[PDB]
Amino acid sequence: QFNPYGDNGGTILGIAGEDFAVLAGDTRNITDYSINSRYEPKVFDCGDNIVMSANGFAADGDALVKRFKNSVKWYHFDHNDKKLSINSAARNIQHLLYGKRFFPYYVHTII
Amino acid sequence: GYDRHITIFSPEGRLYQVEYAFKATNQTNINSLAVRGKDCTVVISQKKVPDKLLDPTTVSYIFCISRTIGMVVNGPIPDARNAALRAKAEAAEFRYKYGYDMPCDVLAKRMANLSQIYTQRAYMRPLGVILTFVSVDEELGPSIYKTDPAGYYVGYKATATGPKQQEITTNLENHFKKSKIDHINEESWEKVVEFAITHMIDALGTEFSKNDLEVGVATKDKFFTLSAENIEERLVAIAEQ
Amino acid sequence: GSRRYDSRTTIFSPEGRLYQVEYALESISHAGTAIGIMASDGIVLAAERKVTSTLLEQDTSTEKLYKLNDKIAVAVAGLTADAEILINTARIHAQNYLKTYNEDIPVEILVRRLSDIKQGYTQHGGLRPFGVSFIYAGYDDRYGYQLYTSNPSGNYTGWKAISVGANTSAAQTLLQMDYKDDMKVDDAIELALKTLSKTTDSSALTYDRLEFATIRKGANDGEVYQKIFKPQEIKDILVKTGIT
Amino acid sequence: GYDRALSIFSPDGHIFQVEYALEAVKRGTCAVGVKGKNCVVLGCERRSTLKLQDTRITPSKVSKIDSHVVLSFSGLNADSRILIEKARVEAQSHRLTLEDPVTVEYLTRYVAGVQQRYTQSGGVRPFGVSTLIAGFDPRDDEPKLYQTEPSGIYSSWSAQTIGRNSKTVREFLEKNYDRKEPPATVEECVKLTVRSLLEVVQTGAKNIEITVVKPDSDIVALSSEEINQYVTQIEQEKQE
Amino acid sequence: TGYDLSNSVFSPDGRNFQVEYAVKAVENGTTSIGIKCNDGVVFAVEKLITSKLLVPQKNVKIQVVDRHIGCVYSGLIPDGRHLVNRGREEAASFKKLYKTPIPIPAFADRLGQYVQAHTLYNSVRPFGVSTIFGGVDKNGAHLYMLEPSGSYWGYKGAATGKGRQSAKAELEKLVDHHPEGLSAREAVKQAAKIIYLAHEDNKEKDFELEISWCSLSETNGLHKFVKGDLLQEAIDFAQKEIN
Amino acid sequence: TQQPIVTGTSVISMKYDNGVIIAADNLGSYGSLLRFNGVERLIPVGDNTVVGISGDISDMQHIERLLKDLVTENAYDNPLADAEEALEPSYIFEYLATVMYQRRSKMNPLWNAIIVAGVQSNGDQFLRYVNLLGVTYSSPTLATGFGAHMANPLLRKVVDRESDIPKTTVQVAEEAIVNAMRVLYYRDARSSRNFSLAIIDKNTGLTFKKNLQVENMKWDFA
Amino acid sequence: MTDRYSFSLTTFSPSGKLGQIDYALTAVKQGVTSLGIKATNGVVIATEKKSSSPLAMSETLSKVSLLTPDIGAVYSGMGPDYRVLVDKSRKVAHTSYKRIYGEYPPTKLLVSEVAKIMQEATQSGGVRPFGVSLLIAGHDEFNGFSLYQVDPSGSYFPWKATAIGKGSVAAKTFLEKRWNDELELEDAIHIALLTLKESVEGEFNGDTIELAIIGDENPDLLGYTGIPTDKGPRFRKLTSQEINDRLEAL
Amino acid sequence: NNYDGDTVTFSPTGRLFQVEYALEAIKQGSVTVGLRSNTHAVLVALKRNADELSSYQKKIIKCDEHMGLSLAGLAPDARVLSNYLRQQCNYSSLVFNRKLAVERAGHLLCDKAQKNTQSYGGRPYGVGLLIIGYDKSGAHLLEFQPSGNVTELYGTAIGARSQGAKTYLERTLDTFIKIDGNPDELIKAGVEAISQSLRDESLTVDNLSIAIVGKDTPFTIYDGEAVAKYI
Amino acid sequence: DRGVSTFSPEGRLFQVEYSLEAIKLGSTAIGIATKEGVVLGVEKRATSPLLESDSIEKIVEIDRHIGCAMSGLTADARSMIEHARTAAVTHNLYYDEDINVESLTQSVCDLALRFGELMSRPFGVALLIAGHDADDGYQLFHAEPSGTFYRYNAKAIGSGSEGAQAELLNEWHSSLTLKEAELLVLKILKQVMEEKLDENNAQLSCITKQDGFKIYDNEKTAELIKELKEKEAAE
Ligand SMILES: [Cl-]
Repeated sequence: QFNPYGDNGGTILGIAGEDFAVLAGDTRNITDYSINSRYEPKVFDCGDNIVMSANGFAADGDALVKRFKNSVKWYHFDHNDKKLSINSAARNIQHLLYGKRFFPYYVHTII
Repeated sequence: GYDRHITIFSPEGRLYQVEYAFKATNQTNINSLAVRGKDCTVVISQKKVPDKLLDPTTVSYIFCISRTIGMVVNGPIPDARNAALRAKAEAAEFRYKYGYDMPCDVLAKRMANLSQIYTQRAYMRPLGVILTFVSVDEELGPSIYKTDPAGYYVGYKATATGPKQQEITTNLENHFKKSKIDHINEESWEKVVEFAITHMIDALGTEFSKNDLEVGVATKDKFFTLSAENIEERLVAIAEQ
Repeated sequence: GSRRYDSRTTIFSPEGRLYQVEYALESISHAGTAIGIMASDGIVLAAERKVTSTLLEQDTSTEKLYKLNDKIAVAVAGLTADAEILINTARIHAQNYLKTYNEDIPVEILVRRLSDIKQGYTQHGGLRPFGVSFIYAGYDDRYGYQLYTSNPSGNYTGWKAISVGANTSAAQTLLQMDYKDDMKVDDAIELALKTLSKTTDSSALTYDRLEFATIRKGANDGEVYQKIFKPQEIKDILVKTGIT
Repeated sequence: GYDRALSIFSPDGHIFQVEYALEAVKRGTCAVGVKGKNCVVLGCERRSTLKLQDTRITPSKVSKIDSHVVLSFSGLNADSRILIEKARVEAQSHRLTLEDPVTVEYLTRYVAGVQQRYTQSGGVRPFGVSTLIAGFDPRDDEPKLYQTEPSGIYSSWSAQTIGRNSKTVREFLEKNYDRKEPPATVEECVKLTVRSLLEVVQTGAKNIEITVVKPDSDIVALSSEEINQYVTQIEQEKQE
Repeated sequence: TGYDLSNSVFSPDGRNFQVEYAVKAVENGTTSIGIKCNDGVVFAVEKLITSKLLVPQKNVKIQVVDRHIGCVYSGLIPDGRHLVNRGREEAASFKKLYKTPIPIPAFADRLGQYVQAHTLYNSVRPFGVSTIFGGVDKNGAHLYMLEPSGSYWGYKGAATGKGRQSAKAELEKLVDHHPEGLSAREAVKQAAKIIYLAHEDNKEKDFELEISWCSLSETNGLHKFVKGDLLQEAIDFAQKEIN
Repeated sequence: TQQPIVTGTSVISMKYDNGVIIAADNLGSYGSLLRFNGVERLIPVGDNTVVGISGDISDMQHIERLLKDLVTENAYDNPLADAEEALEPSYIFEYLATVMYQRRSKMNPLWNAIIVAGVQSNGDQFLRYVNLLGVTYSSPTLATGFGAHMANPLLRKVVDRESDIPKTTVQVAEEAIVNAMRVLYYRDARSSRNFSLAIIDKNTGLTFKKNLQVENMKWDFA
Repeated sequence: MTDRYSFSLTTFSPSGKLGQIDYALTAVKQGVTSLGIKATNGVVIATEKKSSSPLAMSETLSKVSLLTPDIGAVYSGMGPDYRVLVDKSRKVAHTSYKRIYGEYPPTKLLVSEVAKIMQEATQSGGVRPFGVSLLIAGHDEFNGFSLYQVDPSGSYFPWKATAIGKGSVAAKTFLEKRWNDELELEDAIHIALLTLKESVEGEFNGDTIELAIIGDENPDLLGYTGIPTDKGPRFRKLTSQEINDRLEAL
Repeated sequence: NNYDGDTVTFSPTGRLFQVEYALEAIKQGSVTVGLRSNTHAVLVALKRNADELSSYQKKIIKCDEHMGLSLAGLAPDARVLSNYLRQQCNYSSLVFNRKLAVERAGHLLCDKAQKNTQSYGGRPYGVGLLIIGYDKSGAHLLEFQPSGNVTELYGTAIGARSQGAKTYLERTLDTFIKIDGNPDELIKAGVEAISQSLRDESLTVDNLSIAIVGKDTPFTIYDGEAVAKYI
Repeated sequence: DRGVSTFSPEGRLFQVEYSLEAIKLGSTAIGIATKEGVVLGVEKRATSPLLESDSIEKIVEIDRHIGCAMSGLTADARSMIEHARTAAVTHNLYYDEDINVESLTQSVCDLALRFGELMSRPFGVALLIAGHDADDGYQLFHAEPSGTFYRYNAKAIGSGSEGAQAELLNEWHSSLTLKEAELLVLKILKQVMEEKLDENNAQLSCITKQDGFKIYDNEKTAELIKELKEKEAAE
């Protein structure tokens, strides 16, 4: 039977300072016991000083990042180029994820 | 007076849109004729190509609906082709659903029913065409069945359609009064085609070259149209008698 | 587009009337008169057939009086074809109620729903209204014997005695004159026939131009019986009251 | 589906179909609502060109929407049934989800919204009906009286009338109703309501209906004799 | 009367006046032609230069369907684009099911039936374009012209627009003088001449020439635009003939 | 939900200084049966892109038709179809990647593993992978199926990181690819001796080599 | 596109008339005469075969049609409208009756279904009424023989005997003089031929007249034997030869 | 006259009056200008107010990082059409990772407007658009009319008194086309162009609206004190 | 008849132009924007003295930071308010923030042209939408059935609009206090109203950053009316 999910491995890490924040991630991409790429980035600048990573199943991860990047674009179009605050981005991402509650994005997301 | 614009009854119980669709039938100014032999059914129609820039091979009002059924149209070509495509689709579906070739009369009834719907339903206009279906049916033999914009249809011993239809009709009537039979008592289809052209010449009072005519022939298990040279061969035979 | 040919059947006049409803009532006023009279021990339904021909099969015919269930009947005035559409809907509605509650449908409930259908055709859909007026005659264990009428507007009202169709003005005056509350069925039968006989557009009232029916508790003990009169039975009741 | 826009604007900015629906209301039998210090009374005219009626079974002019709210109307009778049914269904739906019966304002707001929807929906004509909606909110003793009309606008009234010759009875109520001191008792409120109808009706026999609504789902309809006593009393005081 | 106010209504003559009114919109448009040749077809069109501000070569009017069919039209330009969009859908589904690219006669009827369908109802308007189109298939070259009524025929040469009569007369001479056939490269040159000659009926604004062609030998049976040296050569040939 | 019937095995590829090389054998397997031997699994799009496909062949042929249709559609109303607005490798990939992920999301996948190799308009090498799950990744060397396990290790000895790409010539790169194909013939039970190879260079363009054979094999130690 | 005519094309006029129904009845008046007579042991329905052309084969055009084995129909008015009504009438006898009860519908109920179809064309959106009046003759076990007329409005009436179309007024008067309740089937056929001769102008023979009966069961027309309860159709179309035999003793 | 009730009806001379009436709404609109060189494309728009208490109706809308338009006529219709363009530009990016060609953008707008001119019930769009953009084939300027007709130009203008600016640009063609690698000068030429369409009113700080896109410049709009430089 | 979405020869939509005439028949509504807040005021206009005027609801809350006043066929405004409230709350659910006043207005105006042969006709009511947000501060918008909206420093709509607007042209400046604006609305309403202005037939409201949208009591407005009469007599 067809299994729509996979595991692309890797790990990510976010730390916050007083006037800064970091979002780190390794560049290795795998399936089973094989390496697909030694350099495949999964931490992205999404605009408005928001960085994002969705680690786990890379296809779902790329899909989510792609949809959020697009959400930022339309937020500007619909609300007079207003900057998307990190708290507002977080709430928006909840609705993206929960929208597929019964067929989930197989990722742990950090922004 | 919006009762003349759509297909609803007028005070005198008439459908003017249907009547005006009948007048569109003669817009092409072409006359057609159909007769039956022993083994065949022949249909002929005038071919007028006025523009020199036209490709004469593409100018046609006869259609091959199925392998066995042919159809000639009297009326504008857009509506003619509309009817042809539908008839082809209906004949194909019939064969698929019921496991045998659609008879000429059954296709005529089906197309007549469709035409009837346009006379009753408002959003659909009638097609300004008269459809003459011909074949050699495996049960009924040589067959001619004709459809009009009113949704009327009937079988024919022979028939004619067009502006000068009445002249051709009486010409054929007078022959069948004389012969005392329902068909052309002839063995080959070649001579039945010759009969058809001969009696059209007499009725219309005009001579025909090879490019002034268009001929369709139905035999057992196939309907086919004739080329210019096939007709020329036929015209020569008439002249030499 | 098609806007050009729309009659706009569901609009108001400047005076606040519904054109199509008014014109449907005008149609109904030319239909054969139908009378309903409610007595203390039953209901009478009488109706005049529209100008009959001598070669019409009279016994196997139904034009005016229809059965909705065992306890309810209707008298029709208007287009018969329109009435049969509504009658079949009403028959089905009665069976739905019986299936749901295991009890025969109360008369008013059936009348309301049929009247609500008529109302819909006057407010939406762009279709012509039903050219029909009903007299409902029925019985249930809440209100007992009941007479109602509905018309193309979808408005319904209850009555002790009522007429629909032709010459209602003259017919209603005559009923208003001779009707009283303690009346019996046999008296109501006589009043119904006498009224038709005086309001008719025909020369003389005969058995072949009438449909007749009663709804009595004249069965055996606490149960209701519907009697749709046969031709010979109308002939006899017409002689018994001395009209012919 | 039938789509035609029947209710549309005219050059002068009027929606004629809504305005013609108001003419249907003007044709309807008169209806009046008067609210006292501790009650609301709904009075209704019944035309007397109809004798041989059966008043047991004939649809009553005042309808219960719930045990604590009532609705009377003027205009097309068949149209009113559709509004009453929808209102009754919404009343039960409100009890089901909110676990509390409707307020009179809420029930009015719903009915008015339905009427408005029929003024800018395709394929439908407006309701030829204006309503008077009266009652008491749950666990409240303040009387409520509201009016709606075909356009969809609604508002609260100390006293109001609708239907034929309503301008005459509104004139009467405008000088006979004191805002500072509303009818203190049930008797006073019924009498003022009957008086106002007697300006327009004809005979005080089987032409007037009266329904009294009191707090905590206390609704009762008066009989002929009970109403006739008010008619008899008013006429004797008049001859002065 | 009032018979002309609604599409799909027959007049007492048996005519659909709304279609005839759409023809008037076509007659108002710029001139376009089609020339059938030995092993293919050539299309050309007049582009009126309304202003100096129009970018030359950058408002392309001739359209390709599939990879082997060319389409040009006169009249309401947007209506023509709608017809080509449908043509592309029709050709795509044909190739999807039957594998082979759509034959030209087959393609001609697909457009014909679609245009004819827009004369059947009062809820749609007829097409305000006459479309000249064609290409090369398994049976050789074909040229067609389709009108608002849905009527179409095969043509040796075809013309439509404001200068149709001038172009038709010039086309008839080519048919008479070349009974054996005209070559592809010759037809391109002739197409230029005929557009220039047909421009006399629209001579207030000067114009821009646009040509395309399909040929079994010259373009390998595919639709291509004529550009650069071959275009300028065809322009010069046309310039020499008017003087 | 599917199961693959007629299948194609490994597709292998790598970058070199001026472009990219891609290869795949000409076999269409039917389970253990080596049924079809004339199957081309490299499909060129324009003169700047080659799509290599493994997995189900019926789905491969469907993808062929899509790419064929994409070229047709791109030419419509496009005067620069053979110039600035020609189909780039990046455009072709993203289209396929979209389709693959949409089909997996509808639980009806195209049962394939795909490698898009080409050169962009600015001269940059393009090489990216996508499969039935919609998973995408890029690397100096890319391979599918058995190729991932056996070819990648060999190709990575030549180009181990980004900085090794300018130092790798087309001669050295092709030699490594051809060697890898031999190793796969030794060790993959669903490989054939016959294969196709394609080079997309930024200077010399698209070179498509058909009917290549694995040669210089060692068996005598048997 | 799409049918935008979702509104009624038949509406009430101020006088209360339904114009399109009236105009449909006018179309029926123009139509060729047809009639029906009921006997004690059968029913006869007849009409003239108005040929459009002598080249036309009038045998291929059937004005009298079988609906069920025991029910037949004839009309006056618009032929195409009648043809589609026969198609629909045949189908509804199966879908709404035979497929439910395993037997053919009684005459009155099939008539009722046809009447419903014709009523809907009087009220539904974007359609005109049917321009025909039908005469339906039939037999069923519990009602015996019966004859019905169906008009464009959807109204239907049972008749002992009647006529519709061109010369219906005179034909009805003729039938009133001749009809009694003791008529045998052969006597009813004789009267049908007499009545029809008055309205027909040209040739009067078995080729220009179409006539069918509802009578005794015809085991020879069943097509099979072995089931005792199945005894054959009561509907039979009289042949051209059978008509001429009765025209000699006329 | 009798043939202007809806868009589905042709006149006896082959005209579509509803489309012509939609075209008339553009003529009543405030003037806007478009022009380009080989490196940049510029939109200049005169904004209109209701009165001195009101704001000035915004004329310019961004569609993507590399594309946008100016409007003249019914503003809500410009919002519908610009939204469609935003979606089409976006579809091209997500699916093909490809910036939508300005020419395809024009073709898509043409076909969307056309469908509204051939069907019953609908109406034509009541707005004209000037689309500028920078794609793989350099700078572009398009003119959209709600008849469906889209036209690529070096420069143009639409709205009331647009003929003045259109004549000026026709004279200045040879000059402004070669303003390459100089944004401020290309704007100056556009501001001088729109000035030929002014009557009784002059260009103020909250009246003028400028937009620019180019080789190393995303589509950006300037309003308020940012346009004071050009008065 | 004729299509609902038809253009006139002058290039305007008949139905939209006709709905503007309905709005001119409506009761007056005025709005003034300051740096201390935005004030919204309306004429109630009871048709009869028996009607309880406090049930006339022509000023309405959309969210805590956005208020709304109406004029014309006020029944048509109910679904517009319902949409506005849902839009405002929905945006807070999706983005954990207040929605911009302009974005709210745009969302309401999107409904306007969704009519034809969607609803059967345009709205017969104009709206004044007033609010505050962090980006653009205090704002006043005029939303029409054409789908168009203008920002205003001050604006009057309804029967007395053209006379009141001319008055607002002279009186408004960029340094008006909230109190000054309150009195100015009362002053101009009293001028254009038929019946004499008091606390029962006119209603005031405002929106401030600190306290949000508030409809004033009849007691509070009555004092402002008294304060207004005294100040006009004082010179
Ligand atoms: Cl059929």
